[PDB]
Amino acid sequence: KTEVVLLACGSFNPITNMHLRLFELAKDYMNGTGRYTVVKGIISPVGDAYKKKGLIPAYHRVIMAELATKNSKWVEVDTWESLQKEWKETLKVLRHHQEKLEAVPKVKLLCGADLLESFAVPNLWKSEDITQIVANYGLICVTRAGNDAQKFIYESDVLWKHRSNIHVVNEWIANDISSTKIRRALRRGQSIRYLVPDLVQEYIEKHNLYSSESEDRNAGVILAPLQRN
Amino acid sequence: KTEVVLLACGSFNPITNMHLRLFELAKDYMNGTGRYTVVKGIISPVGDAYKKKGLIPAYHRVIMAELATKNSKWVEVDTWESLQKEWKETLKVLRHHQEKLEAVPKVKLLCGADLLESFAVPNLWKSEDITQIVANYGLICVTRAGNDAQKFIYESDVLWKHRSNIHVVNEWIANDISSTKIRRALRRGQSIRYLVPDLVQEYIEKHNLYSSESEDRNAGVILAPLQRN
Amino acid sequence: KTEVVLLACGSFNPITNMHLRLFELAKDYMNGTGRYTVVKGIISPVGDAYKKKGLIPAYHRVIMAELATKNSKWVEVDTWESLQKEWKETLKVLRHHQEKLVPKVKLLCGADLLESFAVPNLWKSEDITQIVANYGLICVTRAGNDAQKFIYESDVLWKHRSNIHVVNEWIANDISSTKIRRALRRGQSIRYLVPDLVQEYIEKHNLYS
Amino acid sequence: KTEVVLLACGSFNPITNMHLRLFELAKDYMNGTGRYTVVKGIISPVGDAYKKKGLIPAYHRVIMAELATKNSKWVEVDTWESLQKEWKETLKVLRHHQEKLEAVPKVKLLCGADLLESFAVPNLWKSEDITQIVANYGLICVTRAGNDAQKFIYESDVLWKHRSNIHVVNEWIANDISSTKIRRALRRGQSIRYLVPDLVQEYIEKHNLYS
Amino acid sequence: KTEVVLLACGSFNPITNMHLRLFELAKDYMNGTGRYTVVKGIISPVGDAYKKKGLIPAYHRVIMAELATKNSKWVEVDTWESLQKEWKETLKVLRHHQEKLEAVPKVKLLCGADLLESFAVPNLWKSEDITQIVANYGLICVTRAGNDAQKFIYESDVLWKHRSNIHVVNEWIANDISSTKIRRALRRGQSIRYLVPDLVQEYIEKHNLYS
Amino acid sequence: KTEVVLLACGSFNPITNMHLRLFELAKDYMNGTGRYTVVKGIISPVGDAYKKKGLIPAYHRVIMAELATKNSKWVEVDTWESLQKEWKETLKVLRHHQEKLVPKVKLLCGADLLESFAVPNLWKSEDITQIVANYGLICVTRAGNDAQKFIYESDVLWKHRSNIHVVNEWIANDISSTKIRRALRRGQSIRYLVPDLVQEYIEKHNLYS
Amino acid sequence: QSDEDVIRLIGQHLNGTVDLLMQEPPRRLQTLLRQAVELQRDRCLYHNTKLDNNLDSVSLLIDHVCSRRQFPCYTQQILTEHCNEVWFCKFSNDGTKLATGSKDTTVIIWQVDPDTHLLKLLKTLEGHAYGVSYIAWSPDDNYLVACGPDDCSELWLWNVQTGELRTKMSQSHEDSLTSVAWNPDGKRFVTGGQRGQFYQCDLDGNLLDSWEGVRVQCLWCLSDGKTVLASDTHQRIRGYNFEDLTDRNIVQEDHPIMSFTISKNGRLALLNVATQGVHLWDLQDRVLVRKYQGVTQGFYTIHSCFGGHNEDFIASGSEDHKVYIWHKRSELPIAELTGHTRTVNCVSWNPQIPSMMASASDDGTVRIWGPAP
Amino acid sequence: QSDEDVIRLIGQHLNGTVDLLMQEPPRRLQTLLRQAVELQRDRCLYHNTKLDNNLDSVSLLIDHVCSRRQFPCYTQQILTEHCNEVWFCKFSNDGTKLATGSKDTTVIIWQVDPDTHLLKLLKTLEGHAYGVSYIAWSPDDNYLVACGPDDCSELWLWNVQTGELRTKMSQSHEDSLTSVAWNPDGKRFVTGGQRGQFYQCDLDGNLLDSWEGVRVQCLWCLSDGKTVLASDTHQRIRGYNFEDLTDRNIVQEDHPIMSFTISKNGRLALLNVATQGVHLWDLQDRVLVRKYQGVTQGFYTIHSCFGGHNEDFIASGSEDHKVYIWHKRSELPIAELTGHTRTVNCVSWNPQIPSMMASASDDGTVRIWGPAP
Ligand SMILES: [Zn+2]
Ligand SMILES: [Zn+2]
Repeated sequence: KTEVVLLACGSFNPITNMHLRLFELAKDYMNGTGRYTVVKGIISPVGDAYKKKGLIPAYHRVIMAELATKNSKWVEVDTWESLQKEWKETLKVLRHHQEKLEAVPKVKLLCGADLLESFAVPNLWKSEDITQIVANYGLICVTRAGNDAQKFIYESDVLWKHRSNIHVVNEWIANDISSTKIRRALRRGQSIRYLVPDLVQEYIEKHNLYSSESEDRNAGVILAPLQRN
Repeated sequence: KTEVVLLACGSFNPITNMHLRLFELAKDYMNGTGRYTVVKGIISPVGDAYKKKGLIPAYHRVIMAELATKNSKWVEVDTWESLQKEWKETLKVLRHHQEKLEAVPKVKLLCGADLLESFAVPNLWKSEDITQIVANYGLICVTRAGNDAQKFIYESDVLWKHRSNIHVVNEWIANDISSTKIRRALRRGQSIRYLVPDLVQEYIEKHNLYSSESEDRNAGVILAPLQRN
Repeated sequence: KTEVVLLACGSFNPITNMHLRLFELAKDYMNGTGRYTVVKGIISPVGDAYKKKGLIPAYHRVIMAELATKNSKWVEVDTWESLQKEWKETLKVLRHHQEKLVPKVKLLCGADLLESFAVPNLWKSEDITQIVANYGLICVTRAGNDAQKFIYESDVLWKHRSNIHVVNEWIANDISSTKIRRALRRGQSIRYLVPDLVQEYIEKHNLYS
Repeated sequence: KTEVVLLACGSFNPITNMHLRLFELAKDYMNGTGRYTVVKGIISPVGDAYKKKGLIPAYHRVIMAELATKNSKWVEVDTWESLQKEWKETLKVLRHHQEKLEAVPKVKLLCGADLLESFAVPNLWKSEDITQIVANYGLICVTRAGNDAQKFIYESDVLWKHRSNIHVVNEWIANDISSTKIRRALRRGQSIRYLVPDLVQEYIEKHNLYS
Repeated sequence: KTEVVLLACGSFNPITNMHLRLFELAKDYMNGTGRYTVVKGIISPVGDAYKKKGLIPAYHRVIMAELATKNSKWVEVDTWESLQKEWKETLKVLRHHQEKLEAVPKVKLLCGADLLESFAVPNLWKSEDITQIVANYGLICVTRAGNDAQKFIYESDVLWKHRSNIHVVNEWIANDISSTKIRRALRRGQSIRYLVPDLVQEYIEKHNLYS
Repeated sequence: KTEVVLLACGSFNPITNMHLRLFELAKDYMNGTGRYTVVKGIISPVGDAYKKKGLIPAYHRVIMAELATKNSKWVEVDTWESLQKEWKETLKVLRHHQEKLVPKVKLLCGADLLESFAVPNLWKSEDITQIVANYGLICVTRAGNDAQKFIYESDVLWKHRSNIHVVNEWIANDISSTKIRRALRRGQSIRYLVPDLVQEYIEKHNLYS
Repeated sequence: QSDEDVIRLIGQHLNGTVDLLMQEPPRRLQTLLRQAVELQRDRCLYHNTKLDNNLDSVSLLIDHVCSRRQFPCYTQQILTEHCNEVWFCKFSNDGTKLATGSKDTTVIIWQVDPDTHLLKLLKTLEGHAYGVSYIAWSPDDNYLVACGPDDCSELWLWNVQTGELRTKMSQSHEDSLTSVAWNPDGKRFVTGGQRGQFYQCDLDGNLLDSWEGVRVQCLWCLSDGKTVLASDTHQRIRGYNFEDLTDRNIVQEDHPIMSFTISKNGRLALLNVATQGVHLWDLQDRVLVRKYQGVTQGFYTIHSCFGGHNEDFIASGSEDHKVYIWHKRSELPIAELTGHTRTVNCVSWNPQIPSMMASASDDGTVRIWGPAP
Repeated sequence: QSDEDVIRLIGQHLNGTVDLLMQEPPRRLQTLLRQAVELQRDRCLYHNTKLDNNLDSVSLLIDHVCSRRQFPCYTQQILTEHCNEVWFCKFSNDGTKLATGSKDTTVIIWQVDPDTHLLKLLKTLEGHAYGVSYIAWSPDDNYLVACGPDDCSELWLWNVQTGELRTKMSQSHEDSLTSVAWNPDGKRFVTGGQRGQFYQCDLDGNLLDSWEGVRVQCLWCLSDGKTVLASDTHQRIRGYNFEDLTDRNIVQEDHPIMSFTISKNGRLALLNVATQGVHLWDLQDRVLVRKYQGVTQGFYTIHSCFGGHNEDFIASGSEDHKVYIWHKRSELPIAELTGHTRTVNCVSWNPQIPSMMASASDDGTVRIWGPAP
């Protein structure tokens, strides 16, 4: 068999149940195919240079993610990406983790429905980067609708040519507790119990992290990859 | 203001996240309407005389529900219903809890999309019972789709006449982790982490409760209310 | 039981059956809520200062509305906006009628104005909050989930969700003004779509051709 | 060009603006197709021999229909169907009205999008009955959705063989005031003004028909 | 009855069974209404003056179309459009073919459900152009969904005023082999047998047109 | 690279373009999987012992299929089921061809047979498990989520999910036999729907009228 | 200085001829000796708190220690006689007899020879269909009541004198009877089940009383002759009194109470807790006393017991395939003795002989522990 | 019996005229006295483990006790002089001075009068923009370094002799500097922030070294002059050595480490834990020693300290508006003295004078605790 290490690099602002149910589903699917052996998963929050809208400083999110994965036996919260002064592309962080794993498992990017759909947004991805990612490391995506992913793979040509490295994982026990709805409910003053681990929830109300002032903090600023490219 | 005690009587085979998120949502709505003050919630699993398909014995489910509501500060797991020799109708258990609360809060039935739709199934509910429940105690329903509940109330006549006692609560943070899917995933050998509280999950694997033999244990037997009516 | 007055501020070019059905539905819902009492409804057509497209002179629309509401027992038409020579705002008109009128005034609309609240940078958020908080809103729609969806997304509307009532309508009645105008342009008969007196008026004066 | 007389049946319990609008749409389409000249429309309420479905006595509905069409000009109410001791299939009504007119314009039936569906349910309509109805007189179908009616015509073999005698008219105004919904509104004491002619509303209020 | 000649334009890059089936459906519908007698069909591939859209040279497409229609009888390929130094609006093609026939059956254009949509986008079609096209010759629209075409006709004023010269034909077999999809299949080296005539498949394989 | 033989067991009344497109698509997918190699495809029409409705004598269908597959290079038609005088089962036929044929046989179907597995109490669960485990399934469907939905619900299919391949088809081709028969009954032309030789055969022999 | 002070103290104590010794506070020398003796007792490891506490009759020449030769540390007999498992084992009230309940059909009586403290099979009882899971001896060790697993709807009462089956009991087929407890009067017993049955029954097989509303897991009849302690489902132990129909609350926990035992003094309760170890609760003050650290126990029924002289040691089983012993003043275990292969669930201590211990395993061994050789 | 044994022991001990006393093991009487003294020390409550342990020079006439008169239990001075809050307060290394850092703009120096042990304001320092959250004194108490909250990008170094602001430091505007630690050489300091800056800086304002990859919360420079202990984000305390670029792991926990302090012996670490209380870790064996029970502390920064003679008592604050003191051998608190209104966060102990204690509150009080009247 071959050894695979899953790597997830997103926002995690804040971390919820789906961000862990994704890892559980991916491990289940990979171990059930009889051709892989998942041994580790990595969470890598993005730094503040991403210049997204309403992004809280990095250390809050890192501590949240560390609190969430306290009981898990195979998930780590490595944070090399977040400390860099400049924004790092996905290929660079993938390469960094892969070459750290040597100085042997193969690292595979864990994805969802949104990123595969974002591949089509113009001026958001370099084509050489896309082909490198899809044909040197891998790509795993878990989606509510399987046919949407298959269709999007069909329309392009590089994805079709390298389609044996893209594994689409279907999920039937629905969860769509996205971060924006969590923040919106938290701003009004509702209860977000049983959608996040309890320690994260207690930390959130202790520090009073999310409010209107934090939400409206990056308006009109061009997103970091767009400005650089 | 008036005091409200929410009462939920279902199956809880096994208990999941929605069965608690429902209580949180109901408390939020009732305290936000500015006309009520929720002080307690009750979980009442149904006894074995219900003769449903693939229903595990009562004490397992009662202990599960007790483990789930260990940290909650306002939810009880009263179990008067489950110990009765014969099957008890909903009106009888509502009356029992209401008259126990005296020998003053008003008790309100907590419902979902399925039961309001089941009112229309023939020979499943006595009309006198329906009007008694809707016009003496109350009814609260939380649904994915609001217009379905409003339409269902509109078509009938008793529900329309007593419509000021039926409060429809919408929910936008999706969660549909139903019990049947949980059991199906548990039978195959998948992971149900982050869909149930951890203690319930550990208790589930320890005793090996759910399997095919427990699943095919009530086939063709008429459901208890249908046989009595 | 508070005393409430309903106000409609639309173009009304021309008036059809759906507007009067809206008034009837709103009154029925408000009286059946159990805490209200409707006493008067006002229709105020928009003046001709707007300088829009397809908008006939205001006096014709006022006469049409006067013919339409003649047989009603509690609906009246107000003719102040049409006579103003400068385009006034909705909040100013609401204030003017509230001072002229004690019963509180409320606004009648549909799903179009609630959506038009949320277009990017058209209304002033202070204006929206004064309209919602001081006066209120009755939003009679053929679709129910969409109004609540709009209220949920908007923070101001959710903050003032207690002064907004949405009324579901379960009878399909989509007699829009544009479709009536299109039908009239080609000579299609519109009998039983529009009240008899106003239909005869339009046929006599050849308003649309 | 040829003459044509439109005939509509049903129960009309009560009568609403939908049916009058149906006559108006059918007339406009027929005059606009450029091959006919509509001259008359007839309404035939069902008599008191059908199986009860919450149906009020015949004379109430007949006088209601007369009150509705009093202002109209080219629409008449025929009470022959109501004054019969036995239920009659619509083919007999078509034949009787055609015979009366001959004693000659062709009579065309008016129907909604539900009659086409009912033509297909097994053991409800005889093959010869549908053949006679579609071949001798013909139908005009006024539907909110036109694709479904075309599909219903396409599957049925008799209708396809006689597809030249079936017309389909599209309604681009979404108003379907079904009699059941308005009866339910009447039952609860709500207001049905501006959905039914004013005279009919006054009469219903006066006699207190539904309660 | 009157004679009629069906004319179809486009690019045909390449030609598929969809277009031939469109011709057959149009012929069957036109003969089935009992007011026309179709006598000829003409295919006019676009020449090498249009803005490039991955278009192969004209002679390749012309000989492909000839190879497709070699077995047919009443369908011809006209190469006048391809052998021109300037791009021509379809109105000029209609006029030229009508003039050639006169030197008299009416010419009817054949189009899909997309031309009706393109008639409405602003600043693409002149009002006089659409008026001439719809009033002098007319259109036949073959669509998978008929409700949308009727809606497109209903909104547009010129089409509504000339709605008697526009025909709509329903296709009850769901096969739309779009040229883009088959070009993509050719690019990846897959097999397109049984979707294109056998001779055209052999010709495409021999010359290796797309790669 | 294993050697695989595709088998089609359908009525084929009559044969159209979609079946040959199915064969081409299945071969393309199997060779492009990277672990397989297709060597032969067999079409076996159902015999006339079925005593169904609208089923013409088997010799006509066999001749039609022979005409249709004449030009192909790797497709053959087998004529054993038609000659049997008793209605045999699918598993028996699969066993018979496997023994007659080392390459392994596999079954070609659509979304209809996968759904027909799950009808209440028609097939025997042992029969289903032998078919799935011993031979396999290729499900060339125009819809992708539905096949996986059916596999998820069924416990046997999920247990043997490694021997079932679903192939998505992204070109709309719905030339069913019933629609062809209906078109032929009324005299509508079916040219370019069906291969030329077999269309000429049907027109010559007036099979459907 | 210090030497003079010590000499003065000694001279004072010898006053009870120091007149010539002087030339050459109250009684203070004695209390120093008493404090030294107290420290000596404190430092003692395997202590015994009876006849050695609250006394002043200890020698002074040699430091106090207690013998651990009389302490169970060495296995002697491996009574491998059953077939599938040995779910339970308990010593009689007189110390002469042992009763081991297996998994298939047997409860076996082993008699000890007081000359050599060695066990031998005496008589065997059969007929049980679903196995034996709980055994309760009569106060005079004349009958024993044997109950099976959670779905056993009947219970068997035996006669240790002969082995004949006296009248068995079964109220209904749809029933469950798991726990039993004798009465001090020696003529009635209280049985209880997980389904909800909580009875009060006569020896001949009749029924005298019953309750409803409580799912009892473990029962214990107190010495007062009227009070019965019962374990509930809401993680509580409650006292129930018949002829008064009264109930009172004395213990509340945060996890299921899998099993509990009550000392002979009727003062303390030693009880196992799921996902933790072994807890000790004082009923008079309703106060937790100790929380002994380290037992691998998930959601599994594992029994423990008191032992030693004056109920000084606390013995328990675990899923580590080992047996743990504690002294009743320490967090950490005293001896984590091993030897078993599968899990250990029903360790027991001899009531009379203070150096005999039984360990029933999951592989069919009843290993007997006694003094080291 | 016992009387004869005692007489024999006394007669033997007096051998160091017993020849006539006889008519009328090794040295054993002495060790009994030693054991009694050991028990007396054990029973002592407010003990002191220096010059009183490992000794045999205690009197025997009266039982040993330690005084409580010299123990902080009674409030004396309420230095209500700030405006908003008193976030921090720390005594100098010499015991003469106190420095209290407020919320708005002030760090205030209070000088004690050794004649009467009473405090008076001496000098005030202003200029801080976002408040003062951490203060570090130089080894000779000549300079103090002041750092503000988590978003303070500059730090202020002062001159206690005059109050003049020596060179303040700020490497970049996008920075955070929260923790500081002096070097034993007294001429360099290590500063660190939450963002990731971890520097090694000269007194005049230059930069000598830096690291990357670590988010340090609290630092401490060891006595070896080369090793620096730093608190990480993964709930660890790690040792970093410059000029070797080496790192080693010595402590790992299960919750955030909010603050930590290291004893003068460089042997133990006293550290607060969120959602629990106060823990003590031995670095040599890397072993947790004690888990002191009871402090209301959620996710909030609360400082504690060592105190007493020979670092015997452990003092801490809490959110109960109280102050807790512990003896370093017990689970339970010794004195839960109260008096504050809002929360207490920076309690401190005098290093030199063993009876002076400072308690800084959230309402602007610096309440000083000393001996009871
Ligand atoms: Zn001892
Ligand atoms: Zn002391």
